[PDB]
Amino acid sequence: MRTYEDTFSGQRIYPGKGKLYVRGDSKIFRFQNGKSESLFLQRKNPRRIAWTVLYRRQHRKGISEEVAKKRTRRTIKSQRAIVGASLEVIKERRSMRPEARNAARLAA
Amino acid sequence: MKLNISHPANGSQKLIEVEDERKLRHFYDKRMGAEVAGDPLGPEWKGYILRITGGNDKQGFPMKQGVIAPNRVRLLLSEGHSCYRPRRDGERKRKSVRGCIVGPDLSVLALSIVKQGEQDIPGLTDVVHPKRLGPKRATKIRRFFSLSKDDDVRKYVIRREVQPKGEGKKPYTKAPRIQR
RNA sequence: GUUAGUUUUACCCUACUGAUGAACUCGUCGCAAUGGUAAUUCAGCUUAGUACGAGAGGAACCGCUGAUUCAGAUAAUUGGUUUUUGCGGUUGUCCGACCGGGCAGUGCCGCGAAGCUACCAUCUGCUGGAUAAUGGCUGAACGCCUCUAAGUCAGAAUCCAU
RNA sequence: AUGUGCGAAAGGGUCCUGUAAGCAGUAGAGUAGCCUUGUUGUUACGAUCUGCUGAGGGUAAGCCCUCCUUCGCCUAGAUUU
RNA sequence: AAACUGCGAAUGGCUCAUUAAAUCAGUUAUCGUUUAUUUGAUAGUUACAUGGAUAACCGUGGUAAUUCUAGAGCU
RNA sequence: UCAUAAUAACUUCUCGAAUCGCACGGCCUUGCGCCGGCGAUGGUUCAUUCAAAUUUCUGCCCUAUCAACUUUCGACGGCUGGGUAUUGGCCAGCCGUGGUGACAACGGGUAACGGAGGGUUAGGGCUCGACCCCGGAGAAGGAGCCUGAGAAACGGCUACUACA
Repeated sequence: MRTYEDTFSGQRIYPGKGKLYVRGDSKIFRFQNGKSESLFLQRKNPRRIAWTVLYRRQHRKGISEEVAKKRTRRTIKSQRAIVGASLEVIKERRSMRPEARNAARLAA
Repeated sequence: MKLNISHPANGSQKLIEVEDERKLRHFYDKRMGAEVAGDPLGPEWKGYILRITGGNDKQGFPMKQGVIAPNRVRLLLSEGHSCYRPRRDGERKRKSVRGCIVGPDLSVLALSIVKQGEQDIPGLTDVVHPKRLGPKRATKIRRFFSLSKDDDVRKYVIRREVQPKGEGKKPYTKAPRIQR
């Protein structure tokens, strides 16, 4: 047992109810009552029928919004050691006292 | 249904097999790039939050970000798109890709760790891998070591060692030929 | 040989289908004399490429599952019906305009619950006794033989009952 | 014939239709005036659109519930064995 | 080697289906237009050197299937 | 109304070198200072070359049992614009009523790509030309488009029809 949804209006369908329609181009449509299929075979647009589920979501009735953009931008973490130099090598070299650097310029 | 877990911080990756569906129930109906809690996976996953990055369909098609559907759709992929590699200038080919809404149909998920938990993972967060290459441009070398305007950027470049096959000679050193 | 040409009456008696009812106080729960009587046929699987035959060809009993014609009920679902004049759309004219209404014997159109209803929809349709044809048992008349002469066994969509 | 009574209203549930009247809008193809000539300058007309609005209307006449919503009625009159 | 970037792939080769002022031939015009490349000239308005990505690569995967491709880490 | 020059302004607005290789030189205030040669690759405008697209004049077989044709929804011309690398009824509005024909229009046939040329000869002619050179068109039938100086390309892409 399972339930289906009306193609035209979105109402819930329980076993034994509604109909099943197969068109010439091998497309399958399901209906829940006589109101849906009578409107479908009349070439009506479901987006202009006020009580359909598809119409309601287009006009955003009963639904709210959420924003989480700037929260993700904060994702930053630490660093690791390159194959050439282990982690102890990099920070020792960056933290060399300026006196050694002054000696390097004069020596060179 | 397999899981592809990656750790960007430690540079480690792992693949796990999950066969029990109620643990994967909380993953359904989520979107690619969303935030999820890893608690239902197991006791060892407490305190973990994961990011959904991508997946593959049962037939093998991948998910494409920006298309909202649980099924798969045909698209006219031009140059610069994700899952297309053109063979000729200006070529456009029609292909089929699977939507960005997670569902039971997919075969593999890909996800990464955002925040570490109290417990450790036996084969994922207990090991680290080193980087491959150091910086090569002149200005990037100076910023990396926080050198001043005139600090002889030549001397501070990273150089590794390599040895010949069986010559018995000493190994030598390799350097990246600073540019700019 | 060919073409066109008025088809009257039932309220009476009986018969038939149903419906009330006087007398012995008013009621509730029961027995069953007599009258009526109902089911029908096919196909598929298996038995089996078996029995039979040189070959070509080619069956049947049980078992299982469906279908045709008929009969009695029912409306959860699907279809039909619309005076629910229930809600909506629209033409003409009338109430000064808006709102709300009249008329066009139900102005017209879309959907339409309730009720009724269709092998156009769903459910259900029993087994005892006695026998005819025929095949038999013991056994004379006729020292043999024989289903019959006395007695007796099986037995049909038949007959009588449930 | 004092009762889980009967009747008339009301509230809730369930259904059918498909978004009421009224007010407001930097919505609206455009048109006609007046000025200090505007970044919406204002005054007038305008099928339609948007908000309050899955709203409004109908619902037993052979639909359901209510001792815990309200107001009424009642141990007869006549004939016969 | 690989890979990014630049250029070529619009030349050659084949055929005669359509086509009756159409194609085509000889002869004019572009004061009515575009032009890679080649050739010759030609442009006075932090600076001792600016900023972020990506391929190759390592490593982890999906589909029976293709010169299909995913997510993670360097330059 | 050409070349060129001057003035008032304008622009999601350009270009005017943050590139590479050989040589090892010359000055004095001797500072890890200044100057200096030849090439590679780019770059704005004009000229040239290979071109390309349109365009003037004249010239094609048989047929009247094909004699009138063109303008529904441009057929001939005027004007203001739109679009194109540019001219143009190429296209959009408004306004005129025109254009071809017995000196063969229009239509039907072609076992028809055009030409340089082949075969046969007193002279005049008759007939053939798919095919090595020049021009045009096509990649099974139709349409649409990207990149690029150049394509309506098919040993490039998208869709339908027919095969597979």
